[PDB]
Amino acid sequence: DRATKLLTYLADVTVNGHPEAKDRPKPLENAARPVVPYANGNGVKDGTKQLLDTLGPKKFGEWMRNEKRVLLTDTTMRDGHQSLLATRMRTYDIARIAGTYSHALPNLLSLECWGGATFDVSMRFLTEDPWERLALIREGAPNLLLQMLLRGANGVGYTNYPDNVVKYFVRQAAKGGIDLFRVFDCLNWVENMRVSMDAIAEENKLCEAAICYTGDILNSARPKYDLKYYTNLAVELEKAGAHIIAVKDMAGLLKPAAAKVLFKALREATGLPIHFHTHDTSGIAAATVLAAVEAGVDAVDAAMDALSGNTSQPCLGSIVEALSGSERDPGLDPAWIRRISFYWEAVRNQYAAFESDLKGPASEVYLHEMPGGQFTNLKEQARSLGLETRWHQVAQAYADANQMFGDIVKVTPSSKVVGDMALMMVSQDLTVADVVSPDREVSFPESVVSMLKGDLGQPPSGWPEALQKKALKGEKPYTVRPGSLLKEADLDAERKVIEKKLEREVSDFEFASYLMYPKVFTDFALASDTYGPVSVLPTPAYFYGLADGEELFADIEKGKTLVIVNQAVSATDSQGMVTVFFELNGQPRRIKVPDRA
Amino acid sequence: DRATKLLTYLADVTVNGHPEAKDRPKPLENAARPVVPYAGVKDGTKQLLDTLGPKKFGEWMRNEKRVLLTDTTMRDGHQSLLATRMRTYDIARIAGTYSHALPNLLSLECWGGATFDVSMRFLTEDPWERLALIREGAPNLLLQMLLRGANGVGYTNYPDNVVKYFVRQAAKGGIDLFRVFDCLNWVENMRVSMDAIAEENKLCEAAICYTGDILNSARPKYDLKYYTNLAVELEKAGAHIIAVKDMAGLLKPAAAKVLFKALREATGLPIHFHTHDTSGIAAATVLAAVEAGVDAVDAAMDALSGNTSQPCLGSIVEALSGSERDPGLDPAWIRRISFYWEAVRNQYAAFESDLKGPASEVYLHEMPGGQFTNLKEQARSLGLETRWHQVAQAYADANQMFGDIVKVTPSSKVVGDMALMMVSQDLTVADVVSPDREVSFPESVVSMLKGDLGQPPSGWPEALQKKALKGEKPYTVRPGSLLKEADLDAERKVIEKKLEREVSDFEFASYLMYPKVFTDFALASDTYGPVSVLPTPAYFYGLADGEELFADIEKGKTLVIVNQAVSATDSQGMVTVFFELNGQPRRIKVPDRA
Amino acid sequence: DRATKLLTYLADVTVNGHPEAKDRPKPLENAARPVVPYANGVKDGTKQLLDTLGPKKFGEWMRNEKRVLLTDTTMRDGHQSLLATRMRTYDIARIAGTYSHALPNLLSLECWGGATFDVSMRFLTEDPWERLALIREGAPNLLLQMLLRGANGVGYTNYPDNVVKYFVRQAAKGGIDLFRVFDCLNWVENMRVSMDAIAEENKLCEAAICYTGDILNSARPKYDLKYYTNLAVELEKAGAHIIAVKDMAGLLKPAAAKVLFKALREATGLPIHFHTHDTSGIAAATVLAAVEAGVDAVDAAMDALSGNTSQPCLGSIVEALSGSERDPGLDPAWIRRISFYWEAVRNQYAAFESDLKGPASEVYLHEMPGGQFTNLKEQARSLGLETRWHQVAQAYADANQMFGDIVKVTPSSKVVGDMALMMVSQDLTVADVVSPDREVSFPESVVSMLKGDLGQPPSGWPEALQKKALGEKPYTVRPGSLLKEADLDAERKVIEKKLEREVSDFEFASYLMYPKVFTDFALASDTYGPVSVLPTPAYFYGLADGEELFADIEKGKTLVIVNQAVSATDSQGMVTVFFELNGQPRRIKVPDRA
Ligand SMILES: [Cl-]
Ligand SMILES: [Cl-]
Ligand SMILES: [Mg+2]
Ligand SMILES: [Mg+2]
Ligand SMILES: [Mg+2]
Ligand SMILES: [Zn+2]
Ligand SMILES: [Zn+2]
Ligand SMILES: [Zn+2]
Repeated sequence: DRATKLLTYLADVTVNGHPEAKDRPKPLENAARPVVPYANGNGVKDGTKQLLDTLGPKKFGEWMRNEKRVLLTDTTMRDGHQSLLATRMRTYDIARIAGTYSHALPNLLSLECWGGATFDVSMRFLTEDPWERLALIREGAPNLLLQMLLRGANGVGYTNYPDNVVKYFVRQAAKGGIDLFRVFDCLNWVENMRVSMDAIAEENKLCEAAICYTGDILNSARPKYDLKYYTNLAVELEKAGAHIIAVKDMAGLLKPAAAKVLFKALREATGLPIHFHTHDTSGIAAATVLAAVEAGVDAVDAAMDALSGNTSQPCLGSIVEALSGSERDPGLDPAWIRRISFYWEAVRNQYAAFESDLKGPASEVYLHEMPGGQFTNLKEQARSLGLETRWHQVAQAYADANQMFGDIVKVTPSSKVVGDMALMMVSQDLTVADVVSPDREVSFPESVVSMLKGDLGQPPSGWPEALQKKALKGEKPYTVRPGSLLKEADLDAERKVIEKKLEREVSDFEFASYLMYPKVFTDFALASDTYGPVSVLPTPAYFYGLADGEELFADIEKGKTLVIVNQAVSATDSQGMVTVFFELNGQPRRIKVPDRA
Repeated sequence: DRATKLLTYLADVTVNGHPEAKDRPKPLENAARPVVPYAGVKDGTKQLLDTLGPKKFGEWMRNEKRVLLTDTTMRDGHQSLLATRMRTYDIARIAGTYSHALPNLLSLECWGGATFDVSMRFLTEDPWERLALIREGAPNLLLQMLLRGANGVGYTNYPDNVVKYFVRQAAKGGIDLFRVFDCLNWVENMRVSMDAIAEENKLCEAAICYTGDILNSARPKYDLKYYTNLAVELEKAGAHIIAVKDMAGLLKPAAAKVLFKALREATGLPIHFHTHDTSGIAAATVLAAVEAGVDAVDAAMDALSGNTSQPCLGSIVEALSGSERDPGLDPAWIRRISFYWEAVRNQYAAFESDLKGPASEVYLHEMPGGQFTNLKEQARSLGLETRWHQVAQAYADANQMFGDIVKVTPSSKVVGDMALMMVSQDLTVADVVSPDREVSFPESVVSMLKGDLGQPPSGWPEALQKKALKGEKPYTVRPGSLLKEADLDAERKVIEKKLEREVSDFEFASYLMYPKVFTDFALASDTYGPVSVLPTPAYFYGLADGEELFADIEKGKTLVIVNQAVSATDSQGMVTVFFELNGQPRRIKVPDRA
Repeated sequence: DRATKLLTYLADVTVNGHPEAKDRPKPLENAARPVVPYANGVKDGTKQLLDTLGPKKFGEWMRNEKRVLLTDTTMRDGHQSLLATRMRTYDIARIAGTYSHALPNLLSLECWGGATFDVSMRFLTEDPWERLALIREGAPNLLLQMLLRGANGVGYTNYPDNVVKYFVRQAAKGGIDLFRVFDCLNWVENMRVSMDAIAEENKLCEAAICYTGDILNSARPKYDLKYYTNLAVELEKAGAHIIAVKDMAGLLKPAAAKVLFKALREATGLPIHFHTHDTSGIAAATVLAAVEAGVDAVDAAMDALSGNTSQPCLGSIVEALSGSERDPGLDPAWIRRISFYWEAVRNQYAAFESDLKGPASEVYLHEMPGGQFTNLKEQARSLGLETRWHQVAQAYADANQMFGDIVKVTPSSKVVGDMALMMVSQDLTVADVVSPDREVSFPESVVSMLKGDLGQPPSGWPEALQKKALGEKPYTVRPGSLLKEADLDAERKVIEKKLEREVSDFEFASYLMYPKVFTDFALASDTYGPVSVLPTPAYFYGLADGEELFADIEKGKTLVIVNQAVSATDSQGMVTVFFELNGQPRRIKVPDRA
């Protein structure tokens, strides 16, 4: 019966394709399966997880500060495929390598493996549960910290939520295995970060409060985001309970000369340790990372080679190689880094359907300031509206829209708003002058109206009045924390709603999912009752089913491995159904599914 | 009739396609054509060189505080990312834009390397015409080439007189700055080339090729002294500029700060840095080299940058913008030109590799940037795509077997040939050098160990040697000393009778270097004509039904050509294509080669 | 210019196929062009006798002639019955001259009238008069014979007297020598006019008696022997030169032939002429019984268009007679050569073949005319009925008795057809069609006949029927006496306006008969030219790529047309066809009708 459901999934995808893969490039036919590397046999060295359990978060930050070596965080399991493969990487490929990280790289600070877009995408597009994913990683890497990206008041969503929801979600994330919460607000508004940061601390976990980087601190024609802006924020966040401060350079804008100045000043403005995250869209972020290291930063993020570069993080193997033998040599075996990269390479070849057409570095990023994680999504959202051929007009409009909003931090979800505005400006051939024209009726996107009303918070100098008065068409804006206006979610009543929808009790984790993504979670749970635990399928089978005659090994459970053979597939019948003829462990099964064509 | 020959090309490729493109990826359909940006030109380095001469121009470079930039898009850039298939049409069309928009540039690397060969062999076009057109579009910038020293633009050592005659014509054809290197860094084998460039009163930039890791004490053959010594011996040889040629992108940042400081202390000549970005961090190295006072550096336009190419020009410039050493180049024009190169590049989709980004592995195999892609594909030909990571191990093993050597063109091609033989034939290094296993080497390897590409500082490993040349005596003198000085008077007669028409000195120089490729190119050019004036989508795929094509035969005549219809194949085997040339109809028969 | 119009047509059909052929079967790809037999080297014939003797005196000569006289129907009923009348002027006229030299003892060629008039214009884009003219030139020694539908002429409904008067007049100056005139219900008063118009044109009037039922069946006395001997008598006094028995459905059995023709000869002095169809598969017996009983003339089709719904086999009937007292004296080898020509001609018309396999005694149950049988089957395909065809044959017989047991022949047969088809489609019985409480909605064909428009049976239309089918009070008077005498100076103005031209009288006769069809035809002639001159493959499928074609625009002017290429469809929806016309290139545009 879990078998019957998996067979039903295999049949269906075998018969009808997968919607996400059906009209997109296919991997190569021969395709080496990814192979988990033989680990020698050495048992697992205590690492940062054991320390954190011993010291607690405050003393752990202090240990970070004091540590001479630079500490490394791998983003391959989260930001890496978010930025290069539309976040489509599956639990099957992610979980299987965790053990290897654990044995072979016991000195990593952490694995970035959760939050950001993975929460949503995992259910909506992958038909899998992000909590299963987290538990599997936890169990694979019990010596390393596991790290999520949490969007402050926007949780793992796109809009500000009631405080009690944000609090509950953080309670479940803790219980579920997150040790290190990198938490950020899209407008760098500390007031809108206080709820999350306190909730992370109440769970006695690491609150790594981020400052999003934008602009250029070494260009005095843009004083709004100068050195003081950043150092003052680090102080404000220390006062607010951070254990760690991050610099989240979401679009890869920090340049090397600026990192030398920025990190030296930061580490003079707070005693807290500093963690630097960047993207390699410019083709020079490895330089920026090395300068950060030379200037005393405590930790840096990087991605495995095979999922590094471009809009992803810069190359982990190559940064380690450059540091090797230096004073702050981080102590990681490069041969193992390259072996895990080789697994990642083979993994990634399976996701050909989700490759973008991005060819390499672009200094254009200094102009548009599109976060790495948005770049691709937005390019497609433009392809979508027939603007493929004017991508460079969209990047210019994005820069113009940014200035029109008064020069703001653009990261989820504020980047989406600037993205909508840019797309509209181009579709409709409107300049910013046109947009704010008294004489010119403009249908602003809902998200722009909503940002200008106050729903995403407050940029440090408020929203420009003229654009605002015109966007709002008379509705009054507000400048209070958006969560202070939201009715407190009635948790007991909400639980009952979804429990009736599903005719069963749900877990607290699942409720946290419902609270964040009610429709998406509902759809996923209903899909799960039909198809069973399809996350256990290897990736080609999940996206393409089984070829004629093909044999598949699946582990429904720890004992039980299902051997499944596709023996034949019928023509479509009068009732519009197709019958797939499987052998399950040498026994014949006929599974009927619809012809969805 | 210059038209008739062209139509014959457009009919032939329309019906049959182009062999280099028939079974590789097509571009998108709509395909934005590349647009030359809308714009007198400021004197730059060209005029300066003309004023000062090479020696004093090298000095002007040293004294110069700003870092000088060399753009490699027109040569290494597509060599490294597109098997060098970039066409004159797209290259010449942007030269003027460079000339007016980036007049501070030091130079354009736009010639030599694999372009001489590939231009004719795979693109049906004259590399000299390409040079002349670039000279005409960019009369204010230095044109730079890569010279393979005793190898010229080919894959083996030539007689001196053939080397001298070639350098004679390159300068006459418009080269100002010759980056010359020897593939095993043997100075005696450069002397001939560097003297010849001096004699034309052009800039000799003599390159020391980088390899290994100067900050790792367990590989000492390539220490710092080894670079500084070579610098000094090259100054003494009459260099105007010294280049560090990091052909595989091996120089790490910490290293660059030590190397460059020391080079500038060792010699007073300016220093020029070339590297590739296979590692993903070469921009860090380039910036460190600048902070250490390097006088000039190479980069490629964003759109043909990264991975096996040079690192990103726009971003490097941006990282420098406002600093003491700011190169003073307009980022908005950098971007405009990059957007052109991106549009251009989409037209070469057939030639992309499947390389997805940085690889720290380059520190293991030391494969040069502009080999990597090619050798990956030579392994898929020998059917070894499954075992690519074992090929790379062989290259590293082989390298060591050969005594640990500089792997650059053509020595790199030879470690390549040894590497792939060992994957296929399932062979170790201990089994490579073993007495009981008979093991036929590739010609290339036979050649190199007899001494045909010169001598590594140690000389070749004795046992590897006494097994490879099946008995024959190897030589340790300089290949050109033994090679007889070809009668240029005589070798000229043989090419002219083969063509039944007198050739130019430029053409003859293309004979000396590449007799059969040039010959094959020349007979193609009496059949098909000046194909190089055809836009690139037309060159590779012909004209679609209904389609309309503007072509400039000279600059005077513009031909307007419309493919109006195409018949089925007849009994005589021939297909007729119906054109409109400036409103008057034409029929062209072409064979069906299916 | 006429060349241009032809080019236009050839392009249009090459690009878009022909609506009559696109989704029907295609002849074999190799296809032997039909070949006109070379006649060894004209004896005057039956045409010269009629010019000499006059018609009354000519019927005498027929009568007294011992040998049986033969009429070949290959040109008319033959392809009307087997190929939906699609046979083209090009193929018909080409063989006339061969008949003329090879079979000079023939009585006549049935080559005009029937469905040819309609179909030549509507489906073949050609003039029936040009057709007649061409046959007249080719065979100035045989009588040309047409089928005239009395009051209906060449139409499907009764026309005004002066129109009929008119049409006959034109049909005579056009070359018809022998008119076989018949009324679809055998009503003589309604032949009156037609016959008085033929007589006044000093041509032959072969008044036809339609055969139905079975004279030797005591069970169905309505059509007994006196029914036919009295109709002869009456028709002689009406001025006939020849008495014809037209057995349109092939119902006359051989025993019935001995009796009918011995008796017909006793009743009138006029010579007799027998036409029958071979649906039963025994009609050749009926024709031979008829000969042995002294019938003066009989119809047969060339072997290759004989059998089934056509006439029986000319060659075999002649072979049957050869050497007997009534031997018709036709060379059998020439019959065969002409048949082989028609067999090649036939294969070009594959698209119009029925799937009729052969003999069917069912014809005695349903009495469908040879000519109808196939159309009515396609028509039952048209309405969804191939699965129940034998129920439709039962309906048709049942409807016949319902109308009171009548003569079924164009146009009365179309009427029974429509009725039968309805009766099935609605699962309606004879009882239900008739009963008081049952709202049947009758076809336009059914009301019109039972209102009087196609005339009167001997007994009248059944009372009950007419009352229900009608409200409109009926008419037992002769239709043409109620229809008004149309002013044909006025109507002539009408057509000459729409076509903005002086038309000839031939063409005016076509207008009067088929106003919309003639009009659509003339407009199309304007667009496309004399498409009738094209050979048949080309008319129906145009020209393959590279195919070379010869067409005789005038008689002294051959054109040479090559189709050399066909472009893809342009943004305007147009396709350009690239011709060579007499070595000079031509480009023709036509719509992509897809
Ligand atoms: Cl939702
Ligand atoms: Cl050659
Ligand atoms: Mg520290
Ligand atoms: Mg300098
Ligand atoms: Mg007689
Ligand atoms: Zn990120
Ligand atoms: Zn290079
Ligand atoms: Zn008939």
